[PDB]
Amino acid sequence: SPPAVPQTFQVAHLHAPTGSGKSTKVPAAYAAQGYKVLVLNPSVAATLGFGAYMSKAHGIDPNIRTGVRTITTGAPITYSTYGKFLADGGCSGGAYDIIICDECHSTDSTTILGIGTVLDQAETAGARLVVLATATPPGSVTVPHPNIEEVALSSTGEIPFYGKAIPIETIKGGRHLIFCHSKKKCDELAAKLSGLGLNAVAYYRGLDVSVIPTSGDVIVVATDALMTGFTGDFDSVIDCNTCVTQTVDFSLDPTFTIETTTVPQDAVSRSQRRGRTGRGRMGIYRFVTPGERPSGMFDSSVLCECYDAGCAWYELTPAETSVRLRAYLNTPGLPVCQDHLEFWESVFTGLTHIDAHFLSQTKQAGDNFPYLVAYQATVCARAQAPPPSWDQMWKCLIRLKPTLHGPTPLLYRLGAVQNEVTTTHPITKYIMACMS
DNA sequence: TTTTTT
Repeated sequence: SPPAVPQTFQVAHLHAPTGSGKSTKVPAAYAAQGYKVLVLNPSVAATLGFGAYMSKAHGIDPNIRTGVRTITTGAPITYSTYGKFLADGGCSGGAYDIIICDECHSTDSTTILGIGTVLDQAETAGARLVVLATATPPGSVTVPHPNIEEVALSSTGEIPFYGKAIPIETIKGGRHLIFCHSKKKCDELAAKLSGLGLNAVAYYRGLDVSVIPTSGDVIVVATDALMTGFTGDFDSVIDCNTCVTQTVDFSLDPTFTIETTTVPQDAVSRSQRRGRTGRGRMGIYRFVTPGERPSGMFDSSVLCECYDAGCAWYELTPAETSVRLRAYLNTPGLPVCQDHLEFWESVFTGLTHIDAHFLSQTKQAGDNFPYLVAYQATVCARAQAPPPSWDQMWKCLIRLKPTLHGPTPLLYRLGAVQNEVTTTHPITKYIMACMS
C-alpha cells in the first residue's frame, strides 16, 4: 500500500485523509521489510506521541529525537521534529533508506527549512526514497464532515462578534469552543460571557491546559494554541475565520517592512478549527465567513525567517540556506511562494559581526526574527543611537538607554517606529541597494 | 494583534 522503494533515489508524494496512519502505519510497513526510516514531524507533542503509540501498536520502541528529550533505542524507525533534525546537522551519511516528511503542507519556517534540507541531502546521505506526506495537498479546500453541521451567523444575537452576533442560547449549555484572532479579545469576550452567567474561560499559549474543566458546561475562548494533553470534542465550534500572521512589504522606507496582521483563514486553518468538534458524535460549526483561501501559499516573510533561523539557530550561512530553500522551491507538489531567495540571501549576507550577547537575548526571548532584531540592536548600540522604540522587542538595549541619543539608524521596519529615523548608515544603504 | 520549532 505504501509507495514502493525504488532502486535509485526518488521523491514521492503521499496524499491521504485523516492524517494519522501515514506517520504510524506507513513507517511500520517499510520497517517490516528491513528498511531504516526517519519520520519528521513539526510538532514536538506529536513526535513524542508516536513514539509511545508505536510501542504498544507494533511492539517496537522507536527512536525519539526532539529538542527537549532524546531517546535512542537502535530501532529501524526514528521519529523526530524538523527543528531537532536541523539542529543535528540534517541528513547523516548512511542512516536512513526512507525519509518521511509528515505534515509537509506546513508553511512554517522550521518545516520548510527542514523539508528543503532533506530534498538536498537525502540522496547524498544514502536514502533511496523521500515521502512528502500530507492530508491537505496544495490547493485544498474545506470539505463537509459527517459528524459536523456548519451554520453561519446572522445579525441576530446578544453577543457581538466579528461583524455578527452569537445567540446566548446557542452556547447557553454544554461545552463550546470559541476561536479569536488575538489573545486580548479572548479575555474581552470571556468577560462579556463570564460576567453574564456563562462559565467561560480563555486559553492561549502561556496558560496551563488544566485551566479548562474536564467536564461540565463551559465556553472556552482560545487562540489556535494547541491544548496539548487535552481531548477536544466540543458540542459546537464558533470560528472568527481569521488568522494573525506576518507579511513582508517592500515599502522602500527606507527598505522593507515586516508587519504582523490578520487575514482570512485558509483551508487548513478552517479545517483544523472546525475539526475540534464532531468526534464520535454530532457536532456544529458556526462561522463568520463562508469563503476560504486555498491552502498552499505562504508569504515571502517566511523565507526571511528561514535565513534568520539559519543564522541565529542552525549556523547556516545565507548561501547555505539558499541551497536548501532552493531545493524546496524546485520540488512540485509543495506550498508555493514568490522566489525571493536571491534578495533575502543578499540582505543577510550584509548583516555581519552581529553582537553575540544581543543575539543570545533575542533568541532567549523567543522573539520572531531574533537575528534581524539583534542586528538592528547591534547597529544602534554601535552608533550610541536609540532603537526604533522601547517596545518589548528591544529590551536587550534597556541597560544602554542612558548613553543612547539621536536618530535611529533604521535598517528595516519590524513593527512601529516611534523614534526619529536616519538613513545614512552604510548597512541601510547596502540593503537599499539590494532592493534593486 | 498567534503559535511553533530550533
